[PDB]
Amino acid sequence: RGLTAGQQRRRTIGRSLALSGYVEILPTPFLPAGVFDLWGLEADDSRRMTTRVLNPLEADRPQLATTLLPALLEALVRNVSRGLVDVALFAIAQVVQPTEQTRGVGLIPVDRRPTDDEIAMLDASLPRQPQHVAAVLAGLREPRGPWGPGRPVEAADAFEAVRIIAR
Amino acid sequence: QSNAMRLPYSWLREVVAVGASGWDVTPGELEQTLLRIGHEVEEVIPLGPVDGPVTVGRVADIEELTGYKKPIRACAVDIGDRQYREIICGATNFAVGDLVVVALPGATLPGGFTISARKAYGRNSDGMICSAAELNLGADHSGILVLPPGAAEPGADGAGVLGLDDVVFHLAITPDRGYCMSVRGLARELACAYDLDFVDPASNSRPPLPIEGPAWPLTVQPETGVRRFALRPVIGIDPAAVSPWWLQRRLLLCGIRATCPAVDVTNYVMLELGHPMHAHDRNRISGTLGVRFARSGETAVTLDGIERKLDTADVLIVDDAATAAIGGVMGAASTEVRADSTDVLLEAAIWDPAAVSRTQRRLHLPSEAARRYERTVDPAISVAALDRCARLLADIAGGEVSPTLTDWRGDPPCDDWSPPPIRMGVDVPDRIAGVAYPQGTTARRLAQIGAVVTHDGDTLTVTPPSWRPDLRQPADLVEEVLRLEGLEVIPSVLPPAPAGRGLTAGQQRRRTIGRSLALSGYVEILPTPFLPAGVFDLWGLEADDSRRMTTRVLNPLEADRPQLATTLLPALLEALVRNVSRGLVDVALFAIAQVVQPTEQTRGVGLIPVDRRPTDDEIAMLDASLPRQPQHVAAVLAGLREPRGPWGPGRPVEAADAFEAVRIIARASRVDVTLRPAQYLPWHPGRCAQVFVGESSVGHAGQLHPAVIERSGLPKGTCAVELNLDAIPCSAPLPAPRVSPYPAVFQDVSLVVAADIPAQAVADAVRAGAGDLLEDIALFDVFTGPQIGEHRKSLTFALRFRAPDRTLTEDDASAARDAAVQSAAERVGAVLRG
Amino acid sequence: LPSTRVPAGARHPIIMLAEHVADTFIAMGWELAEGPEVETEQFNFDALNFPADHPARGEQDTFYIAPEDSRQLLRTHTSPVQIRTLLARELPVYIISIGRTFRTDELDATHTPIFHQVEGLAVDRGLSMAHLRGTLDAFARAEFGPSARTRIRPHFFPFTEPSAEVDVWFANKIGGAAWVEWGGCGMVHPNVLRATGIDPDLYSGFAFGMGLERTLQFRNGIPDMRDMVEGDVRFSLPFGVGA
Amino acid sequence: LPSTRVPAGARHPIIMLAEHVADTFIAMGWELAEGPEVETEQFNFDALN
Amino acid sequence: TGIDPDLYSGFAFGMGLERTLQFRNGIPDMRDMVEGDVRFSLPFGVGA
Ligand SMILES: Nc1ncnc2c1ncn2[C@@H]1O[C@H](COS(=O)(=O)NC(=O)[C@@H](N)Cc2ccccc2)[C@@H](O)[C@H]1O
Ligand SMILES: [Mg+2]
Ligand SMILES: [Mg+2]
Ligand SMILES: [Mg+2]
Repeated sequence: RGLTAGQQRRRTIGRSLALSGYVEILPTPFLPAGVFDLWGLEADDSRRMTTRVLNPLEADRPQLATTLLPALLEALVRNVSRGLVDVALFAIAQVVQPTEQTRGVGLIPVDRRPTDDEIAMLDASLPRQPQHVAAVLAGLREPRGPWGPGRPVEAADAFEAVRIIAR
Repeated sequence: QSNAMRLPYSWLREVVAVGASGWDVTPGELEQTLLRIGHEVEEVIPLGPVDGPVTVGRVADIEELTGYKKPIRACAVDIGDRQYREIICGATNFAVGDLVVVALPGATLPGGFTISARKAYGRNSDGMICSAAELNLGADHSGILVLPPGAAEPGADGAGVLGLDDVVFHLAITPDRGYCMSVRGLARELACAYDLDFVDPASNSRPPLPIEGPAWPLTVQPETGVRRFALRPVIGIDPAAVSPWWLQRRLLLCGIRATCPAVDVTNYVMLELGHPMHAHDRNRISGTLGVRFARSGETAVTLDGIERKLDTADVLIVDDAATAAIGGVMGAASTEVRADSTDVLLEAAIWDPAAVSRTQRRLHLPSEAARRYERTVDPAISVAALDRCARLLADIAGGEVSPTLTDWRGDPPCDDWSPPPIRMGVDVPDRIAGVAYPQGTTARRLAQIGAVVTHDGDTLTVTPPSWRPDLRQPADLVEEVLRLEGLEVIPSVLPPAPAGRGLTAGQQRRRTIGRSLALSGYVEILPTPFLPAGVFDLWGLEADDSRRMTTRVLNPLEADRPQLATTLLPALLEALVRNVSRGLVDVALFAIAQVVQPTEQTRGVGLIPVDRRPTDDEIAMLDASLPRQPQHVAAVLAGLREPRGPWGPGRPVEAADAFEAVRIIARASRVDVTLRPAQYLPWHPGRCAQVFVGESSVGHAGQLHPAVIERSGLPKGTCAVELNLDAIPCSAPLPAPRVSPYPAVFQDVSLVVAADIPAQAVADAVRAGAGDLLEDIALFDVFTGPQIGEHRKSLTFALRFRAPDRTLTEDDASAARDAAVQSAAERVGAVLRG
Repeated sequence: LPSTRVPAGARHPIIMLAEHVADTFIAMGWELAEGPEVETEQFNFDALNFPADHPARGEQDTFYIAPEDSRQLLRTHTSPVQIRTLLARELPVYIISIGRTFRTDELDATHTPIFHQVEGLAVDRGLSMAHLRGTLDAFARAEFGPSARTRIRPHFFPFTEPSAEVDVWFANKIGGAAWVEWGGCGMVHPNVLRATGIDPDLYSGFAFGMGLERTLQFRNGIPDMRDMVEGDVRFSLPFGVGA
Repeated sequence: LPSTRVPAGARHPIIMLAEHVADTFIAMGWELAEGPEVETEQFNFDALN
Repeated sequence: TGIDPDLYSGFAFGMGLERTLQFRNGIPDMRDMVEGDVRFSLPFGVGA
């Protein structure tokens, strides 16, 4: 039966943003250190409730991302620091959002098919992992040339990226 | 309408009921049964209906009302038991004593017209004398309905005598089932569908007339394709005799208007048995009847009084004086029967189907006989239909059927009319249908349609009947078994298809280009290939412009638009004009479609034999004969390219927008493109770019010529682009970029060149001198003014230098910049600005 | 505030339906064949077992190309792609073909002179009418949904034997819901296989040809195809960009 | 003169190769299955023997 | 998974996607394809 509706929509969104000047980033799930403190988020902000890795390659980055923006902003900083100051980046990736039902499940016997309830408790135990789409913009949205001086990035450009995704 | 077949259900039931007494089905069930076996029912026409006193009447007295501009009659009609009613009627086709159908006050005619006792022309009117159309019986003809004498008694029920409870079926018979162009064939199909015993209404036992000797001298040219020619005369009929009501009504319900019994029996037998019949005046034939081809420029006036320009391939019927009939198409007025005719010579002939088809299409005469001869007529029933027709004429208009008969059946005389026997495996229908039919299903079904079936192990020998020339191969027999068993019993199995390779590169590129242009605001047009009238004259193209060499259609729907498009722009501009005229003035349209470009090698190819695969050279000459049909991509723009809003006043369409559409297509095609100054109508000579991929031209873009825009009624400033996609080679690049992380050095350079030096040439020269350290170059300023000097312009580029293995120094970057400036100086004469 | 400086365009709904039909058959392992719009009589009629001087050929609504002895025409159907595919490829063959077709029919609610067809052709060992019905059921299921009413009845085409037509119950049909023809189909005629150098004793095949605009009318409930053929941007834009 | 007011972007080459691989298998009748990135040990190890 | 191994058999594979890209495009070092510099992606085209 080919691609599902959701798989097809992931392609259309990628094509639409790329044709609009956005460059895809494959975002790392390991959050930057202290990122939510830089954002000034409240202590009870749900984005702070993160799943943590016991053995990260960077000891100061064990928390898995509840939002795609920290990785995109980190990718934006890399490009800008390398002399590419007019960037529009996007990413289509899942995040990791644990709840109070997120827990470990003991070994289910593997000499038979797991029961329907065992399948249900295995799925319910994992943190929520919804697919997000995100983008960041900086510098000139329209470059300068023989037509004029260009146009800096403004909030309306982010609003139009919403309408690009919505269409 | 040449495939049409109209016949009333009451006639179908009668022929079927002979072999299956009491057979009767609802019109809805009959429609479904005909569809299940393959007969398209276009319309089901019920007669009437009629309510109230609609009674057969006898015109008793006619008093002419004088003084008016139209003849008006005050009639007294006997409606039964000599109870008279006064009727005012304006028709003239009746006299005292004729049988008419009157609608008395209180009756209801189709549809909803209630009759009331009124006073018209200063006289009493207790109803009206009905016509065939007002009764929903026959077609709208002139006058009122006059039943033939003795059809009914005055006082009989109108709906019963007229048979208004009958239902007429209009069928569209497929051209492979010419035998179904009659009551005989369709009644046989119903007997097959309902598993009934069928009695053929054309058989001998249904007795033959005696054969003492020839009926008329006849010479037949064998090359004319005639398979049979039969003639039997009927002498001494009554010219004043008319056809009975059952015969005239059945002709009426089949679309044929009755004239005289001599002609009515020829049409009645044609509808009943499927064999066309023609009636000649025996005393108007002068000498031996001859069947031969027409001569060069020979003429013939048919019975309608029209002169026909005959062809060498037309088969004729002639005697010693004039042409009597155009073979199998239409008879001439020479031997046509009239009120003077008393001796009738009936004709039953089987003509070649291809010859009749050629003649009737060229003379535009798709007569009732030509439609049937085109689809083959059963040659085994010629004398049988002749005897049936002769007995019927003598029974109606009196006379004696002469015991003489001419029966030309070829040389040597043909005595067996069955097509060759077909050998087919017994389970072959089962394999094609994917169904395990019960034992004997195939043999029983093939016998129902009239074939002799012998059995020998696993192979059936099937000999089709003479009325089924379409049964030539086992596949034909398969169709007969499956359609009668019903296609709905065939199961549904998805085939396991082998692993495919998906879309080709070109198919994928057509999608990417469509997505890219649509996302950029373009709306796709499916462009008509028929060029607007005079479009190249509006463009002012030269007479020898290759776009004028067009392929032309002989029969366009618009007589002034026969030329097929050599370019997509005329259709797109026409679509642009439609949108603008409807109030949508800011449009960007595009189209991805082929054009038609004939060359001097474009030509016709004669028929290649289809009993084998065409040779490689035959495939090559077939392909080389067709006009070139490359795929083009084109677009047009008008109005505001960017709309107005809270951001500003918007931006009108400019030539640069067309240039960017080229780069949208080029990026979607993954090819590099250069744009060069050019002059090419209908583009503006100063705002036109020719598009190259490498050194190959692929199209043009820019703003349209203002004179073309003016003459065409296009929006001002309209822009356009057209590229040849087949000239753009499919690219499959595998990039392997190496990204240097080392810091970049930013420097700008400002260069003065002559005003007509293209900016791309200055950038190429800068890039060529900068070397590998140059990562990016962007033009951001084009300046003219007294600071620069006349005939000059200043260009300023932003340069980004970067080393792959070290932090580039400001000096090392300036050395690359100096070399870039030196290169621009040598190649385009650029002067560093100071 | 509004933010769309570059208003969205739209690929044509007919083309977007063609993409959806193409993807449906590609997901089943089939491929897409192609053919020119201007065709010879050889491949449009003769190699498709059309007789020479016979109403099965003359009754066609054919755009004939000048001059009178050219034996060229605008193709009346996509069925000449059957001939081109069997000449160019080895067996087995499982293809569809989506392209424009031309007839002298005046524009009405369901007919237009320039329309598109979805051709299908499968030639292999042991294929039967059951495989044809399985393929059409998947075609109908993917475009009309699992609740679609279809019916198949006998018909005639020179290039099939047996032949059939498939109807779809068109609810939004002008004048009241009714069965409306969707396309023709049947088992590939042995004379067609003979004209392409294929042994009909070793290979059988089925083929179909459905209207693309007709499919769109059934799928979206569009009673009158005028808007989908006149090229007004207001018809395309509600369908989306189609990227 | 340059004309690109809206410079082209780019989907990631890894994602574009994935699309090409996906299309290759879909053209052979296969379909695409999915699964979360954070997994239980049950399905990542134990049920895989 | 509740499947009878006497009635059904199966095969499975697992290949690297980045590894495939390196073989296909001849990229010896995957650093650029994982660091997210726009200069790595843009030469590949929009991908629409
Ligand atoms: N004028 C028209 N406008 C729009 N759609 C049309 C028009 N004429 C035909 N069609 C559509 O095309 C379908 C097929 O049309 S058809 O003339 O009846 N049949 C054919 O053309 C055959 N070549 C189909 C076929 C039959 C057997 C095997 C392969 C293919 C119809 O069911 C309609 O849906
Ligand atoms: Mg039909
Ligand atoms: Mg047949
Ligand atoms: Mg014709």
